[PDB]
Amino acid sequence: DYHEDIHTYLREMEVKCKPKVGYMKKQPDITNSMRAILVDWLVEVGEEYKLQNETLHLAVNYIDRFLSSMSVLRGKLQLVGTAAMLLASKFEEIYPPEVAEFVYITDDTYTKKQVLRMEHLVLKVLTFDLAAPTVNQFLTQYFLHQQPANCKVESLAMFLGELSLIDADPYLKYLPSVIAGAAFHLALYTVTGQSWPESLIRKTGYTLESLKPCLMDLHQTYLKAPQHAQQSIREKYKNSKYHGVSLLNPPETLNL
Amino acid sequence: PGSMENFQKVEKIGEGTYGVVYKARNKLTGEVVALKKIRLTEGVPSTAIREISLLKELNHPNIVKLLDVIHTENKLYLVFEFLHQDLKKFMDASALTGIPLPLIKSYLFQLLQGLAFCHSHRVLHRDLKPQNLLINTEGAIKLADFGLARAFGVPVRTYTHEVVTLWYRAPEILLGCKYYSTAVDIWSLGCIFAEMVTRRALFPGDSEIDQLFRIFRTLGTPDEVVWPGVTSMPDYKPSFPKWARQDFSKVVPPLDEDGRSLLSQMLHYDPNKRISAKAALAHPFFQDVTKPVPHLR
Ligand SMILES: NS(=O)(=O)c1cccc(Nc2nc(OCC3CCCCC3)c3nc[nH]c3n2)c1
Ligand SMILES: [Mg+2]
Repeated sequence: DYHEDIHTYLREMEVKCKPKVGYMKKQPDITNSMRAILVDWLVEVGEEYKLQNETLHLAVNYIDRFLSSMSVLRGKLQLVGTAAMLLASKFEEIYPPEVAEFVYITDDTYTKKQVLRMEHLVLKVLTFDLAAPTVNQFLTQYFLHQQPANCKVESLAMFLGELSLIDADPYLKYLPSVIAGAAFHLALYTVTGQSWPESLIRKTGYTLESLKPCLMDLHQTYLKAPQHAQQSIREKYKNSKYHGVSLLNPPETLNL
Repeated sequence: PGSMENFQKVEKIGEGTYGVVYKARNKLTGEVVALKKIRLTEGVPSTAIREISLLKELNHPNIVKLLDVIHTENKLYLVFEFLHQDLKKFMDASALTGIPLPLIKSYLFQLLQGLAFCHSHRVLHRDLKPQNLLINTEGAIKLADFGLARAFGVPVRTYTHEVVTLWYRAPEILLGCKYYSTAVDIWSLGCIFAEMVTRRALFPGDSEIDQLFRIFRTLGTPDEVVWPGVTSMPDYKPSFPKWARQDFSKVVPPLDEDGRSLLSQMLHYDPNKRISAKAALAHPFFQDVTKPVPHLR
């Protein structure tokens, strides 16, 4: 159903929509850890308002692109994240939370006027280019290649793709299609012992060899997940909605 | 690149999904434009956010061109290429002549091109109706008013239920399917194809049930044969009258064999079997297609 056309188009757009890999080094006042805290909070916001995973992925794309060009003081990072989540929700959700809900969830750190002004600024800086490819949009296509469909594989891949959002180092250097490739293989391997399928080599041009760097990073993230300072994704993926996949044991080795 | 300073307002055109559209002229280049004004509450409306983001990606001869976005803190102005008329008004103006078949064929061909482009760029229009299809004096027709549009995913998840103007709304939406996709836009275009030929709406219902029943009386009440899964759809009722399907030659009598074939594929009940815009471009109906100027204005 236009599946090939759309995949090709997203592969073009993800390159165009990619944040600057090196931006955090060039931010005077904010760090990767502060960004980790922000994204983990957004996961919680997403859970609170029962937002789509897609909405979360979009907001993080908006933040990283915004921070790729705009210097932001630590006390304003949450305002940037908040406006990004409001925009993502308006773009993606059937029923986005009201602006007042977004004001409320900062616990009155910021005013409605500040959130709305930031919304406008984020739109200006991104030149209204909000239809960005996400790890989620690629995963969802890759799932169509399962034989047969496995709910644990799907949810676990989504979980792993979500973990990548937390840590700009290293995941900012990988494209959404590649993170998704690594997440799907790692999930499929964890659950069923199967590997990145031949049909996806044909679709994407990616092999286990080309996915290896991302895979090694993601495997480490997966193994270390229970010890990460940020736990909101692990907690979220305990839910039956995601078939409790965060309780699955990560494979000790990948044998690649 | 623009500023409101170089635009001279000419006249109000109308109100679509949101905002208001004015005809204007760039004083410096002479370009005539359509200006969509948005008063800025809840901040920038989701309809604006979607229309702008998606139209910036959708550059195509049969999609209205968004030229610029002029942003004040109180006002948002969308600068669009100007087209001369809408399809509804043109059909009204053709009351006594009819629309020449070469022009109907050309317009459908162009609409399908424009639509295939949207769908290949993961965009659903969701409000295809003659009022939103704009024509110029050179023979072009273009998709406009992307206020109800959205970026979709592969495969789709559940999107907004309250979509498409009733007369053009697909049976899968009317019956409450959890999933709808690109087939909804084809349904609308199929209704519009028929309307260009008869100059009256194919299915002018005044409620959702009336709409469904008008569709059933024309295409037959769908069973599990024609549309596997119909009977388990959320808003299907076993009490629906079971109308026999009519001879398609009677649905749009001036249409000849090829035209009828195409229309029937655009109005297939099962969204899976309903023809894609991409596939429809190669339909034998279009073997002699050209792009003549409108016969009026
Ligand atoms: N004969 S007329 O008055 O000059 C005339 C008549 C109808 C349409 C136009 N041109 C025109 N209209 C738009 O939106 C009009 C809008 C469409 C949706 C429903 C409400 C009205 C456009 N958006 C980009 N370009 C556009 N061009 C000109
Ligand atoms: Mg820094």
